[PDB]
Amino acid sequence: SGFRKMAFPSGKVEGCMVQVTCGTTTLNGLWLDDTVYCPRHVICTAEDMLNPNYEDLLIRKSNHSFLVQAGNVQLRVIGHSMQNCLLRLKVDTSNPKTPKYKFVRIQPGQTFSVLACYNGSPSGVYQCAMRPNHTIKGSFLNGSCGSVGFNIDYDCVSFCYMHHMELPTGVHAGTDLEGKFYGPFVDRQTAQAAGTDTTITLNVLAWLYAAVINGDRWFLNRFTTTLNDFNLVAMKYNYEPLTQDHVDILGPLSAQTGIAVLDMCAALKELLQNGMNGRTILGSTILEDEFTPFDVVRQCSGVTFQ
Amino acid sequence: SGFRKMAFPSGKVEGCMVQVTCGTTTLNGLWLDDTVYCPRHVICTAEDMLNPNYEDLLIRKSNHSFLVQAGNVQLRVIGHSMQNCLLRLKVDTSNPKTPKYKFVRIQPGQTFSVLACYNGSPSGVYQCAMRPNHTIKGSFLNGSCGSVGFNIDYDCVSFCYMHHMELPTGVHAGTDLEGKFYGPFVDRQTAQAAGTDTTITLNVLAWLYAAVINGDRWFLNRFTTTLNDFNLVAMKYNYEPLTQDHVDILGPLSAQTGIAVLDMCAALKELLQNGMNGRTILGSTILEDEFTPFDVVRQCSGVTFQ
Ligand SMILES: Cc1ccc(S)c(S)c1
Ligand SMILES: Cc1ccc(S)c(S)c1
Ligand SMILES: [Zn+2]
Ligand SMILES: [Zn+2]
Repeated sequence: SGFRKMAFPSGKVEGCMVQVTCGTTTLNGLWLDDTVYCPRHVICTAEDMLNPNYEDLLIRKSNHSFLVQAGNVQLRVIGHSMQNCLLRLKVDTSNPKTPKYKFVRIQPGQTFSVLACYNGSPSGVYQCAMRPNHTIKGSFLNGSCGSVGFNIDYDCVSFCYMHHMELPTGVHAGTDLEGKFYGPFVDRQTAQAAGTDTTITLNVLAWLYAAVINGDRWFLNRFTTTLNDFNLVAMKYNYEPLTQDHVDILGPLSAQTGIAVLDMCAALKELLQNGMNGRTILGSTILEDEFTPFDVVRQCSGVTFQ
Repeated sequence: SGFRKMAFPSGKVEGCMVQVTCGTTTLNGLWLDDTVYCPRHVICTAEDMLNPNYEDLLIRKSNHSFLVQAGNVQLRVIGHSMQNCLLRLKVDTSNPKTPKYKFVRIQPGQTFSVLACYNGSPSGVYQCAMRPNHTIKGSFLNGSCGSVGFNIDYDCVSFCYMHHMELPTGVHAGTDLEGKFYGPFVDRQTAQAAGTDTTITLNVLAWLYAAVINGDRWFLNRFTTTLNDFNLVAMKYNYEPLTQDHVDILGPLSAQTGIAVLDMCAALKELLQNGMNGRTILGSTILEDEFTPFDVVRQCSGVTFQ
């Protein structure tokens, strides 16, 4: 039946994207009710970025220093304030397309959909995982700042990421919708770099369960393992240590497949020590760590192929 | 800067999805202007599928044998006809969310975005390539029939696929929006199976160009090759033969990177004969064939890293 990295339908978010311009800088903003949220560096010039003092740069702006464009309409700013690394612009109009929503700060290992945008116009959508090192391997070009990440539950959009910068290795960093950065990054020019990363163990296990639900059992084995013995192998292969909380989370998947979590860990240990011998799992030649246990339950059938 | 399999924003299509029920069968339909399009097998029962005569099964239905639900509203059918493998239901209301659109029959190797839907409610979006063997490796569960594939240019939605069935190997088959199947498949129960497939050479080359644009040149070499000598290697590795039309298509990418097409073919030939030696390209350990030259130009920077 297939297994794909799928994103949430993006319509509810497309209706919230606008363009924000201050001086010569234009980037994207998120328009919810009567507020537009955007990266605070929209107020900076290239030189400002070397050592910007945002409090000082901002007090020098007025409400009209900001130009907000929604589609083909101009929104009038009637207030502004800084909240951590974001600017909150109050506008004269409430977005009629505002969806039911909330702001959530996602945890490392969790996934979300990104709606890449330029000049307030959505251009593409794809799924990303927040890495343990607090970066995401997105696809972004100049002008994408302010693009957002989100999940959708029922008809409530949980916004969890706003894009702010690209690091030397080509990976990306940003904030939650309260403007607090994920990771130790800052919105200014420094020698900052992505720290060391690690494979998301819980997700790789979830994905092996997805492969079984979809009818594949070739990588299973007759062994079991202790959490501690598993972690000795995990440390060697740069996998996050597995905890009992992670084992508990895998409970439902374990029950749907009849495969005990620690027995699946034994299967993983063997895959790490012996490789995959030219075989594939769910079409992949490598162990995938960008699907959470939740993503698997969402996409896979509730009935294992058996 | 990253490279992801990204789909087109799905909003314009979400506003067109509805549910169509005939008897005990419910699947998805596409509502454009005053017409709803859906798989004709919605009129069949399980037994009907063994050897259905659609002309005979359909003449036995009336306009009211069909229930069309848009969100929470019931649409009244005032006409119906069969067009190849689809049903075209005329309804009493014109969709106010109808986007500018057109129906296109995509060619093998080309890509499109799929909006997976159930009960007329969009659940996810992902990018697929139409394989040379006319199937797509989608992610679909029971109830997904009628889900559509599309591309978006400017603000015109080009619909190119409607989902109808899953084959024994777990891959998927469907039709264009005139109801003609892609491939030799039929909407009934038979021993039909996906034919042999092949790697999409032109796309793998496009992707190697994307990797160079993004700053990576490790797999290049000092050799060149003739189209014929390249094809002898392609035949051995089950790659589609490269033609001069394919070489011409790669012209712009070749110019942006300063790498002659046949020299890039020499690089591919070497990658196929020697493997990738534990290295990755654009984060991948394998040669990717699901990005067209058009997808690359769309997502990559217009300035090579150099
Ligand atoms: C050069 C440059 C211009 C605009 C933005 S928003 C950034 S992050 C960098
Ligand atoms: C069992 C079954 C029920 C409904 C549809 S639309 C199909 S394709 C198969
Ligand atoms: Zn920026
Ligand atoms: Zn069906």
